[PDB]
Amino acid sequence: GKSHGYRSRTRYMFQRDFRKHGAVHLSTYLKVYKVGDIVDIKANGSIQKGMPHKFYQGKTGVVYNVTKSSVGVIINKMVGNRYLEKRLNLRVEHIKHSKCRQEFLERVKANAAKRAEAKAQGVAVQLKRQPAQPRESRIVSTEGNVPQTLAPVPYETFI
Amino acid sequence: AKSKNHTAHNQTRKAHRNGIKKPKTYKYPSLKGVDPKFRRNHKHALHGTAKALAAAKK
Amino acid sequence: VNVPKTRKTYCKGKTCRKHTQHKVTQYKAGKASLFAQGKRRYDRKQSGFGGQTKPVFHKKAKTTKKVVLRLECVKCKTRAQLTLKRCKHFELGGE
Amino acid sequence: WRATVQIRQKVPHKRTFLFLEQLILKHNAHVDTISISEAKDGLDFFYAQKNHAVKMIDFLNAVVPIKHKKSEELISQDTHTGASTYKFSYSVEIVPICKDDLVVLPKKLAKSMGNISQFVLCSKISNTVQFMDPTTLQTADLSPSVYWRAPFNALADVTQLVEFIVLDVDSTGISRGNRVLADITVARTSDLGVNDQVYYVRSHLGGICHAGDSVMGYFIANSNYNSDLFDGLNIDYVPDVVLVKKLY
RNA sequence: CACGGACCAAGGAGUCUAACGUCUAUGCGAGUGUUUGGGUGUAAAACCCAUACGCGUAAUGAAAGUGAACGUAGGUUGGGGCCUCGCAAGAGGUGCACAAUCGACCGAUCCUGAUGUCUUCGGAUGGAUUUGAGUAAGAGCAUAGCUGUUGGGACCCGAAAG
RNA sequence: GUCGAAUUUGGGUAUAGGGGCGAAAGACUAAUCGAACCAUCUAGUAGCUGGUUCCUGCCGAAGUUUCCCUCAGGAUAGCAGAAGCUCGUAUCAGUUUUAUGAGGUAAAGUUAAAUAUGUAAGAAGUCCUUGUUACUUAAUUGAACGUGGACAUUUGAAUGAAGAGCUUUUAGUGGGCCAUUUUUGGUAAGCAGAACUGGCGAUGCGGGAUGAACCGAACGUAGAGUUAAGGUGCCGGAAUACACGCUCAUCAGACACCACAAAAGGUGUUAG
RNA sequence: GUGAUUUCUGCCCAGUGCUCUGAAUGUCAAAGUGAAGAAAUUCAACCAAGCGCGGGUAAACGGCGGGAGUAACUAUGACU
RNA sequence: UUGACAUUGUGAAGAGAUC
RNA sequence: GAAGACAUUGUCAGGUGGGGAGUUUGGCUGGGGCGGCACAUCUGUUAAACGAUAACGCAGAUGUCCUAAGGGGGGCUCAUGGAGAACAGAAAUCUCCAGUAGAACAAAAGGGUAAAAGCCCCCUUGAUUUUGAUUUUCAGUGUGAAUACAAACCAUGAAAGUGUGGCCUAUCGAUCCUUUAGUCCCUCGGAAUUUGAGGCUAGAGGUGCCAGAAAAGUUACCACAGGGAUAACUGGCUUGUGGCAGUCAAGCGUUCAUAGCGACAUUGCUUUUUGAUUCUUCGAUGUCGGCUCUUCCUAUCAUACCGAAGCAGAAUUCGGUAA
RNA sequence: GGUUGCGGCCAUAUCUACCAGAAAGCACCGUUUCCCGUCCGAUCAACUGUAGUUAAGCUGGUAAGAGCCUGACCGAGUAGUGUAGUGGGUGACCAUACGCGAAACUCAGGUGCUGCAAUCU
Repeated sequence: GKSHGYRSRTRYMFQRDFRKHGAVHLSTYLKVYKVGDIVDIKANGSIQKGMPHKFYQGKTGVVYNVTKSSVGVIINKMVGNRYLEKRLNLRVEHIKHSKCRQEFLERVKANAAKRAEAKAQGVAVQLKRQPAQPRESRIVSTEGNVPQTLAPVPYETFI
Repeated sequence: AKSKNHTAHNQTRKAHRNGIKKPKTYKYPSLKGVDPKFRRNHKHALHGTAKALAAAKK
Repeated sequence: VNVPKTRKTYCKGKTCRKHTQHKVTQYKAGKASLFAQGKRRYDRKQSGFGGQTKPVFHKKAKTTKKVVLRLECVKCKTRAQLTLKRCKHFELGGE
Repeated sequence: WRATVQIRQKVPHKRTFLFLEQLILKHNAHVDTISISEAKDGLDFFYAQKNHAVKMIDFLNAVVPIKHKKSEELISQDTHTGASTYKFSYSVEIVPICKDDLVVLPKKLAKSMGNISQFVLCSKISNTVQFMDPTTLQTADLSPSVYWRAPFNALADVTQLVEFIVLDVDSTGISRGNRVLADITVARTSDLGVNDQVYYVRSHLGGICHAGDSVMGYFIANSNYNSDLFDGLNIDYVPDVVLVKKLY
């Protein structure tokens, strides 16, 4: 018959990353998670206690709860036509930070600098990010570089 | 007299009619699940800081 | 399986409220005890005419029973119950 | 294939042994076969025509106590002749009680034959199932017809036995044929050394036992049972040890 | 090349009721309901009315039983509207309803167990990741209507039977 | 066929409905017999078949989840309507971009795509300053929440937004089918089962001569103009147009889906 | 139940059934009985018929196999 | 088909600690 | 005259009783039946790189096992190969090297694990108590299994720490009734006492059809309401087969591949085979064969005219147009 | 710069064959009365730093070395794949249009980096 288990069909999913087997390195446990941090869930197949279901692999959530060995995680899960807000209990082997907030705070501070700097510079800030523009004009110099005429090439077997 | 048992066809299309509504998440979320030991102290932290101004505010 | 004849577990006597030594024996049924409300009722409905009025269960499946242990506090004589998983063999003994 | 014979033991698992004997007892009676495909509870046989699936069962009764059912599937017919071509499937089913296992007979059955006891070991299996008093050493048998009327099931499997070692024996004689009733002291093979116990047991098999020899039996004091026929007898009439079979 | 229908006229199918949910209108409103009854009358109408009684205003436990303010009926985030200033833009003051959230209060369950006493009664106090269809300046009662449900022949017609 | 006897038949008579009678057929018992006939209970019950009566306007589905002695049926959620409610610059989005995770199919021969997928791009913000606690610390140190001060619209990427949220209440449905891109069972199938999207059912219109699904395009009533897909010898509205080549077929060929054709032959004819 | 006459009606009483000048100390309700209790009541024994036990029964229902050996080419196979 | 209570009165024998 | 406190009669009680009555005689399902369990579950796969995903798809497993195989701690290293030692051999036991796990970890499969999660020792009962939050299958209901803390009380260890059964993914159960533990609490309502019974809280006894009725056949005498949602029967599609036609010629034939063939196989056709599906029809298309009679096809048996032979004639054989 | 203790990422750190290391520090090494542990002071334990050897550990250097790692308009705009057509092809499959875009192999270079604390002519 059919089988739907708790860890069912996770064969390749919890595997241990070839030549990364063995004991977990110890900066995993030196990392301090706080309420309001955003973290990414990648399971660690060697640590069974505190291990999230195969739905939460790769999902990203916020820390509402900090406890002895574990942290709280709020996920938004699609069921039916709506999103439910899930709370999860996971040990810090299965968590790590997501760098989008580190990079976001780096740009927040730079934006603070530029503005307050530009506050004595008479505005004209241009503090947004703008997409890659169409490339402006230019003049190539053929001097030293001569256009090399190319043409299609005949067919051959070469077997 | 067998039937047609399972299909997912039309289900994603019915899903977007009213279309995947959001958490409607709030300031001050619920403290369900928060550490009871932190939560006990947090009672008295707020309990004290309210009266903190009751000495100043009068 | 096999289990001890003794255990030190948490005991709540109002006297103890601490781990104390207990005496393990195996729970058993107890007498049918007529005059029970449900037997007094069932005696009445079976009277008269209309044959068997209540279901007669032929549907057994399980080949075993769960095992319940009886823990008496050696000190304050209070008791507890505790339940093991299903098993075909059980002895509270030794070996 | 124009016929199939389907045989099911329906037990956990004890009868996986004897299906080996069926193929042996299929081997004497010769006839003709096509294929054999096991099922979880037993064999599927496939035959040519319908005529051999009759001879398969005719010889299947005398060996083993089976009841058989039949169905049909007509694959076609030629509308000119009126003739018909069917696939005949015989479903054969056997009593789910294997030789030398512990049975508890319902009271109605017990007092309809010799008024035998409730505890019985199934001595031998043949065209009728035979039953033996472990202590009283009385004989009775349950024909295959009467078994299917009320379908009781065996109390304990042959795989549930423990090892015993016979200290001494005391014979009362009695035996009718082939048998010796005797009274025996017995200690469990694991129990003998480290502490002690002696279960003084009234048993069959009193001439077969040499002192200190090893014997298998059901130890009921330890054995947990959920059967209904067991809870209803009485607890003072049950022997604590039932001696079954001897090791060589 | 599935079923019904030759044609015409006339009949012909979601009704009533008892008990309720939501919604709307109306009278009064911590109440509300005159019609079981009595007075009366131009006489089955209309008009007038004493006593109760029903729901509501108090919940909670199986029960014995007990029973809602630490405080401007509390704090924090947001809130229509109003008030102040200002040319205005906007900021500040106050913030009903309402949504979130943490507290205080009553009851039940488990824990503690005071000045006291017919020496085993009494239960003060203080708790708790506990629990309730609760309090926290009342909103329900009556009639009417739409729609929905349950029981009734139950939208209409139809069995083999008993 | 039988026709002197187990014969034929009139009247009287006895046996009545779970009964009678039977030289036996479930035969006969008033055209009724595997339980007669008549009235009532009885408008018996039906998850099953058929029917269900006037217009027009606005909106508009489902054949799917879970549970059921559940599979010709219900409860539940989803889709839908109606009633509105608090509000209104505003949080959103079947979309991209930047940033950052997860994956182990195709190819490759441990590595690793394409398309899909999670999060973030700010005021519920940032920096400082000094308060609370019974938790935490070796600790005026942390955590969580706060007071005071400061930075407003290039406020922190693109585009868009017939406004955002909120609740109550109830109908129908719970037989689906096809095409595309993948795929299992099967020898294959107008066969069976899935995955994605689009359609048909519920939908006319122009084209495919014809046709539920293919191509174009979705519909108030008209007028003119311009086109879509398909066409322009005649039926047929529009070139017996123009340009360059190939083919002669004692069954030519003619436009997708689509109403099919092969291995390989042929001093057939053209070009390499 | 069989179906005139003639001629024969084999073997089988384990099963199912029927039957019994048969026997035992098993099981057995109601009433009575004895005990325990303040009482409701609990229990312990006893008990008929019936089944259980043993006998007869096939012109009762019905059944009449399997595995082996063994007679002067093979082979037949009276028998153990 | 059996047992018990009632109809149901009068009293003798012989075994069982009622037949 | 016979019989006699017995028969009889009445009321209870056991037994017997298809002579009779009432009822039942599962579900999915390439028709229904048998089988099976896709009916409660677990692993790999079917699955197309988040999650989700069907078939009576495929390979297997589950109803148990364990006072340690649970918990804590310590020391140590496996499979295997190589080189040595009386008996001793293809392997016993001992010793040193190399040894990324090729071993073991109760069981199915997959993950996980090396001063361990394994092997061996030492101590122990956290497999305890009170209950709330969370994940999973899902309606974000129940059950099962799990996750992380809190309040107690405890095991181990020098200690950090670790443990709420099994290294992880399965191994299980409502109402009603019966019973046990708990506080020694509540009620028996005219007021008390002792039994009895009933409650609150937490367990067990079982529903495998596993969200959970108490249940044998039969109809060829049959009945009803329906179904082409579904069989037998024509048609439609597929062609597995069946039957028919080409291509290469390994080879039979006196030599001789093509007079006459074809094996190996490959490419097609056939609806006069048998099947598969279940599209139309169950408010009916009258079912086999023969008789009678008409017509069409060509895949030519005879007749016509031709080409071929290993055709002298004769004869026969293969092809050609031809219905 | 060497060396030790505790580390961070966990092969650019491993593996294999040779070679050198002054001082200081590690280490080998001596001992068996107390702590304590064994079939055996080998392992662990405790004791001296005295009596010794840098032989091995270890640190470093070498190697057209196996391994590992970083880079390449290197394979390659290749394989594959998303979108589109009343495109082609009897069929299998194949071009074109707008896009995305690899991998082993080969070749070339690299062969540990570093934190706190002490310590050494």
